[PDB]
Amino acid sequence: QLINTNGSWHVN
Amino acid sequence: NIVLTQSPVSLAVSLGQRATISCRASESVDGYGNSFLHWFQQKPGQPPKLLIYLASNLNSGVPARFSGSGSRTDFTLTIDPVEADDAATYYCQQNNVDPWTFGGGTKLEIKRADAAPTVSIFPPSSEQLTSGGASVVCFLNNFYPKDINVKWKIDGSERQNGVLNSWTDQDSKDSTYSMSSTLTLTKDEYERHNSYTCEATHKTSTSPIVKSFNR
Amino acid sequence: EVQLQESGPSLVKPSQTLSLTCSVTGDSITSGYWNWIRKFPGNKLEYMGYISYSGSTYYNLSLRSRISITRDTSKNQYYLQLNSVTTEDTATYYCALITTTTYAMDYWGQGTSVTVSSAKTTPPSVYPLAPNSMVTLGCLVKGYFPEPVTVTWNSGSLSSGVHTFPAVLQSDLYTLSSSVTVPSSTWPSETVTCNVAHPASSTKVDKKIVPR
Repeated sequence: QLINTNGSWHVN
Repeated sequence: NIVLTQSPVSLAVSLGQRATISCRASESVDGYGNSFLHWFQQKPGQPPKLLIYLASNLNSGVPARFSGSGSRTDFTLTIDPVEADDAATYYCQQNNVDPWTFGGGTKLEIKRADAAPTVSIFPPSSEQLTSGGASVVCFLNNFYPKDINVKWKIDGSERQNGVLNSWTDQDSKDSTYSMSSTLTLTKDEYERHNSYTCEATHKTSTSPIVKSFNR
Repeated sequence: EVQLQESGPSLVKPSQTLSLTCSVTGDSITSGYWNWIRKFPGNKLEYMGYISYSGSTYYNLSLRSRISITRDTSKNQYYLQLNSVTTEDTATYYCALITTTTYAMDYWGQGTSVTVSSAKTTPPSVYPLAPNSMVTLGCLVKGYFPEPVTVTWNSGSLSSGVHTFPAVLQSDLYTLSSSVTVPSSTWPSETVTCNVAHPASSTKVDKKIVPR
């Protein structure tokens, strides 16, 4: 699944 | 900062009819081909309940009377046919752009047939009088439409000071509203007068609806 | 099947730290994103932040300087601390989980009220309201602080026919009332009691409604 960092979702 | 704008601020819909609510984002909430825009229902005394996730997907346990659509910046939630349990405030929420936010809410009111209030009036308890205060209470229950005004009188003259009022939100089962009005006096003032009256104006009567008791 | 429940003080003094705990049952906090959200008296909802399954955090910039979200996976709990509070931090606080199934806040606690005020905790006075085939009775609950007070009738066995009205604040004291409507053939022949709880003052009061 996507991962969230600092409010935004990304693959890695 | 990103904002979500909901419109309209509120709306009143008859049972069986369609409600359409809009949420516009000031910039795209999409990423990875998803729109990170979700819709919640919230009623008083309860947490928000997730209805629609990623713009268009129904959450498990939500009926297909609910649907959402949109992408990027413009989104809609539709409830069709509306039911009495749908009286609530609806919010959009986005979780892909810092900072995460909610829209300002849209309150849905359900229309129904007019219903006159059941009015009941209550004198000060002996318990309260021992503390030197005196509250007279009127409940004005299960009425529709929501608009109601209460005036108090003491020995036939209006009394404005000392009145505290509270209103319920719309009932999820019968689509009515209720109201409590309390007139607080000192026990000394209370004992200077005889007759205490709550008078309600409501669309169901062209004359005041009156309850009284005599000290 | 996951369940979340918030707990902690209902009243915090201005300038001190607000702390709440979220206790999670039926799943483990080492998957998912574990959030705090709050709803202001005006009803606006504000996102506060998360701690993720890895221990990483995300905070709303409006709060980043004053907030910390931490966890204890041996208790399956996570925690909010909000420093230097003001009366502007009075709100209902909720914990909620986001799973990657929906990427949305998909399971929520019931929420807990926190008031920030220098006003003093004050227990309630509970006054009976007594006066056809239907009869309405009530309880008037006056003089207490902070919210919440809850009301039940006959310990929850009279449930339909009840209206409990939002509390109103005047001069740092709340008033709330609740009405219940029953057949006149049931009262006063059978007892009707309102059960008032004010957890902030560690108080429960039962008032039976006797005829005047």
